[PDB]
Amino acid sequence: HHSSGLVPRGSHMMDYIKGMTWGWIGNSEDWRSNEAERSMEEMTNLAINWTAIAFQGLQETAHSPDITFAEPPMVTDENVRWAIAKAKSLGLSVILKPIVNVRDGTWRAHINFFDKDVPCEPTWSQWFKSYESFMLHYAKLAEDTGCEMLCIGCEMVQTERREKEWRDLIQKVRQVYSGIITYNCDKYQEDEVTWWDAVDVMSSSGYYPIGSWEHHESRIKKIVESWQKPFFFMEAGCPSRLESGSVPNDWNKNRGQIDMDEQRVFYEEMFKFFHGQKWFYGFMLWDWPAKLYRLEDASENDDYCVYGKPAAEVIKSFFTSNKIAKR
Amino acid sequence: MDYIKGMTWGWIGNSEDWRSNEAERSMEEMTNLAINWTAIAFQGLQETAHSPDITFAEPPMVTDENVRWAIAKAKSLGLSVILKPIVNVRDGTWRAHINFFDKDVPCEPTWSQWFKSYESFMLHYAKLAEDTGCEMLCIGCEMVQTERREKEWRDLIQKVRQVYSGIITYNCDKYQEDEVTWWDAVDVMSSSGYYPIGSWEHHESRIKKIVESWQKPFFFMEAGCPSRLESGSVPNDWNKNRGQIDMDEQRVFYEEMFKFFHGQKWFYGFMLWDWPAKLYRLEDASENDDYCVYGKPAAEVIKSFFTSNKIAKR
Repeated sequence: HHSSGLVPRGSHMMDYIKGMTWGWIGNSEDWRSNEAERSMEEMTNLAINWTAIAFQGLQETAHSPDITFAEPPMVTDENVRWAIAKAKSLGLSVILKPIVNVRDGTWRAHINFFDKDVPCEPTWSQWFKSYESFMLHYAKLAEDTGCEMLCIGCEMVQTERREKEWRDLIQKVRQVYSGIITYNCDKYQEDEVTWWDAVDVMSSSGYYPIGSWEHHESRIKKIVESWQKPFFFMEAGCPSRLESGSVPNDWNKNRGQIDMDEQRVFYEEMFKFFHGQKWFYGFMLWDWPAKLYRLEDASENDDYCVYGKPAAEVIKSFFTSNKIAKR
Repeated sequence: MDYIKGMTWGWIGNSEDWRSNEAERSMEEMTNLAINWTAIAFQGLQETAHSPDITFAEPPMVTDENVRWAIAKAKSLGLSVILKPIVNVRDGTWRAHINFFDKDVPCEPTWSQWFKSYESFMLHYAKLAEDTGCEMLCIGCEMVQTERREKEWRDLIQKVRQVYSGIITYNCDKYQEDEVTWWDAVDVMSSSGYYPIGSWEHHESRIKKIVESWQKPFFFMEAGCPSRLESGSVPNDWNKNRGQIDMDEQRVFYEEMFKFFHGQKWFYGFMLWDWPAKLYRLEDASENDDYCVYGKPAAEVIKSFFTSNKIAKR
């Protein structure tokens, strides 16, 4: 079967993740471009050994049950096979990360249905069936392509209390995908998921503000030791924007207000407190686009991407450092 | 507790409509339903279902003078009043989805922020209800994804009791009568009785058992059906089959509802939904797709019920 502690059972193979997310938001036209190959090749100069191939599925509202995927403008299955194979050809292990977004712009963490099944109303059973179709489609692609890990959800905060349905989904994923399973909880939520034992590896979105990282190392260490599972950050990063380090999760904050040093300071602090601890298994950073801006435009770019910015050198020196390279 | 023979007036609560000459004519016409109560209903607004800030009494919403007018006009017509302030969401999301994380997270909106804003909204109107002598205050409507916040609901009710001495209800949604754990904190239980054609005998049995488990008075704070094709299958769905007129669908809904819910000693009647501040012309009624019964067959079902042997006695 599957239940295990600090190491996933051998049949599913823990590696220290030195990663960068690639491809968000998952647009077929961007992934099919020439430019996509150049972008992924450049990403390898971060001295990463993993990438999360990340792309969206879509539902209309936070309270609608039906998820669409693999229809324009979203990635085709061939686009996904290409990205996985390209990453493996560059020496990377792959986390496949299908993420549901909401067409009306609502953050997916608010996706939610009534606790009670009411006749005229959308139900959890309807949404889980649609979510299962989406995730099992990509679990089968992950198996076919040899992805080392599958992330079965991201920041789905207002679904996490649905423990029986998450465990049922996981059992269905295990029947079609034989690699490592993680679930990416949101910032601050590491001790709030009741079903961590059903996945192989715990992970979170480590969007902790400047000045908090020492506190969160102590907090997360205790949580991870209580669960006896490997843990890593499935997202971590900061836009190169004025004050972004106070709310590094806020992708809409202070657009166009450039601050290279804010991003650099965020990364220096994060690596100062989360490095080689034996209970900790590293970083899947956020993020790197399929269409990468020119190097000459980097100093005026406001994105999470570190290409051409001082934070990139903090990342490379951390990932190539012996203390990390020995893990 | 009175037996409520009621119609809701004033929704959605637009100052310009309520200050019109037409508003007085509308409310006077409503009295010909042989009602003895009205719910004066109007909106407050928040931006999204996960926004903490509620705005009220700012254009285009009702002024406090407009609310004092509607309550006094209703009382001058011999009606007891339920004051019903209802939060809506500017993006169109149904208020039943208003919700926040169970965990307080630093960068995120919190239940404490939303309940502080909701308290300011509801206490403003609770004080207006006290000042104007409203017989009842409805402290929320169909707030399904806030009902589990039991301590915060009880805390809000304790504040409301300090400023309002009349009857308090909370209006739960359809099918939710057994799901609210804090019914004891209000005086009267109530729900949105949007039960489909063919289900009323079942729901009478279901609701009787719930009400007898609590040993409190119960009535419907909303009940009604648009005069539209197949609206009786989903009488809550205010957006269903717009412009597809069916006067008989609405009549059949009302006949069934009154067949099963009438004079039971545990049951305290109906606040029907709804009647606008600006009422269409009688000659336009047969082509009107609203919940309003004015000029339609269902109005005669309602009048004959509210004046009937079994009901006039309660």
